[PDB]
Amino acid sequence: RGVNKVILIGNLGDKPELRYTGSGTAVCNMSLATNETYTDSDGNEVQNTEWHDVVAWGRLGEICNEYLKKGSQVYFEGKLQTRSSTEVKAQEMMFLDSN
Amino acid sequence: ARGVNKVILIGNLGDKPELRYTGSGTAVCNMSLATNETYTDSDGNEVQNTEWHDVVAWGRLGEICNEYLKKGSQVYFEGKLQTSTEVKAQEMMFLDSNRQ
DNA sequence: TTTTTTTT
DNA sequence: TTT
Repeated sequence: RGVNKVILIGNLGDKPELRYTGSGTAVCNMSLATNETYTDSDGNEVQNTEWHDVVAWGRLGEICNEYLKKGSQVYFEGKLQTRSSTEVKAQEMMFLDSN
Repeated sequence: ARGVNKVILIGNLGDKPELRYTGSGTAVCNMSLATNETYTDSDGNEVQNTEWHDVVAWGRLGEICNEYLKKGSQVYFEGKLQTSTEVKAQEMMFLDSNRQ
């Protein structure tokens, strides 16, 4: 009855932080920086870093906590949602950090 | 691009769009959009999940939103996340126009 | 806080 | 669905 999709490509601001709920469900909280770089009206470069709170639950949360490092380039697809603040609940994750 | 920040929403406004102007006279339109999701309970019961989103449209797009959108209007939005967290609308489609 | 009409 |  509705579409709620978010797509993010950027780098992690810090190591993923894995926690567990009272019910023992894995929750992984992450900060992703998407960088927009644009020259403005006076030919002056301006860098505008957007920070995003990304949340991964269950297996995906633990996979993220295992393989993702501070500064890792990563693709995320998920839902927009607000809880407790506004966050992206990850549904898909793709490593873009290969060598 | 040095990054990808893309948001896509289909939903219904919860209220009339609200348009205001900045000190520079630039049109700013704020909206509240709802995306509904329905699933089944542990007991198999229907359970509605609703997410509300603050959507902002600037300039001409902001005026077009204020001009055609109303309470309950079904609408497609496409934009970027900005953080208070907001979806800045870059693209909009009125979905209650050509339904059949 | 507030939205949803045939239909998954 | 869920810190």
